[PDB]
Amino acid sequence: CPLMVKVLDAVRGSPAINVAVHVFRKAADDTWEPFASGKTSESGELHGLTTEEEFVEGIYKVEIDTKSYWKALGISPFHEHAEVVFTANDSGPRRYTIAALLSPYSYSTTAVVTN
Amino acid sequence: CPLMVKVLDAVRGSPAINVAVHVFRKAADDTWEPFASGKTSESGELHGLTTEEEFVEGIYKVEIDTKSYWKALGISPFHEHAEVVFTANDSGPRRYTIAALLSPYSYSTTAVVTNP
Amino acid sequence: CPLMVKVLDAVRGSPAINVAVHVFRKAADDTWEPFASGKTSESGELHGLTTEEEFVEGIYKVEIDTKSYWKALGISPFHEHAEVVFTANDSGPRRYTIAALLSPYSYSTTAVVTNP
Amino acid sequence: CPLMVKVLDAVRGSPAINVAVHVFRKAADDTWEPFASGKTSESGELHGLTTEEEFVEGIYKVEIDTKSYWKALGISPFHEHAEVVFTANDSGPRRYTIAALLSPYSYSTTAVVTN
Ligand SMILES: O=C(O)COc1nc(Cl)c(Cl)cc1Cl
Ligand SMILES: O=C(O)COc1nc(Cl)c(Cl)cc1Cl
Ligand code: NA
Ligand code: NA
Repeated sequence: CPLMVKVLDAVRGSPAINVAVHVFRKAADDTWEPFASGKTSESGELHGLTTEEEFVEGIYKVEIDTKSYWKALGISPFHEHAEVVFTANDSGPRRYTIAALLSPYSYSTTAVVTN
Repeated sequence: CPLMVKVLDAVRGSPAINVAVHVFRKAADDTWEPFASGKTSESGELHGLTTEEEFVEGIYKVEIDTKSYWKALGISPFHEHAEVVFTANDSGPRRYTIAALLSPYSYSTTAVVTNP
Repeated sequence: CPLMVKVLDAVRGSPAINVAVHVFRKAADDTWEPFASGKTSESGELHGLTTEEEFVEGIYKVEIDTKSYWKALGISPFHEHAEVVFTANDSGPRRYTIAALLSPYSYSTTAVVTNP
Repeated sequence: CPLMVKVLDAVRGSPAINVAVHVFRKAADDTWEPFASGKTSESGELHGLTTEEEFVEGIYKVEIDTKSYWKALGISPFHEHAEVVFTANDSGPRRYTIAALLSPYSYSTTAVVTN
């Protein structure tokens, strides 16, 4: 799979488990088209979102439903969600990992692109 | 000044200067309506986006145009921009600072919320 | 004020107030010599640690006592403290802001370095 | 292994490869005793540092030689190294992952403690 998402919890020092993730692809009319989605596993990871065939070049948005995650833990959060927007490029290494570290009023995201 | 944006550059250890910022507010029809925009100063700070009267309850999106920043410095970054989406003022007026720390393949964002 | 420390709380979305900070400087015998200390104010900022005359070339360690901060708030955190170690002023005097963003099991730190 | 270290590079969007990592344990006389060390793999990870038998409760310091990493890439860095100092506690989950995300003038570190 060319696209993986990993989510960590900075308050509990744990993977962020059962977090909803939605992936969108920018369509020609400039709107966001549903592309793939799922929920992070017990390791905070979401595998199997797409295939090499389907993951063509383009602009993609990964939406991490952080607000629901914190609410389920009884913790009051700031953001509605975390959004990661990037261009997939065939020249570059082949595999994309979108990692996010979550706190109630902050998040960090990085991209690990490898061959 | 109930909304301020601050942007730092993690590669240079400096304020991120001349970063374009667009603010949107979700409308009744659930689309993103333009609300305010500006560019960060020499200190990396963007003041004067809105007023207490204008900055009503709602869901706001702060778009930080990180790609245009890195590309103006001769660098090809990963993200198109950084998007910070939050409900504001739903327990009354607050002051929000949206801070962001930028690297070519990563960014952090945090919010400081104070009661005037 | 060539050295300033700023600390934010990522759980509350607020400045991290009353955070103890200890600064050390590596001595000729390669031990850490106490250099300055203080506590962050209501803004999360610690000013007045040192002077331009006193803040000479060297390797400095800024210890931020994150554990005592979280424990004073009734929380059991992971780290003992956050340590920021850097060479300073080796191309002449600079102004350093050491910023840190704190969560119970995580912290970020960045440096803003400017030329007076 | 109860202790793993992972290092990522925020400038290149890649694992931080061949980074030296030194682990120390605080001794009774308040000095730092060498405990384990190694270099991150091609995945940015350092496995096999210690064993359950040796990793007793105590205060540990993980030192990541970030300055040498950046110099080898021709990039001018700020920090001498990144230090992560924490108490190992037997009540807690058993496995500790110390993760660090590196930029030239900034770094983030988080702890993932799982069972
Ligand atoms: O630095 C500021 O004044 C506010 O923004 C920030 N604050 C901290 Cl503590 C970090 Cl690590 C990064 C940023 Cl961008
Ligand atoms: O830890 C991973 O496996 C990848 O994701 C991450 N990696 C690092 Cl280094 C930090 Cl500090 C945070 C995250 Cl979310
Ligand atoms: Na309300
Ligand atoms: Na010199």
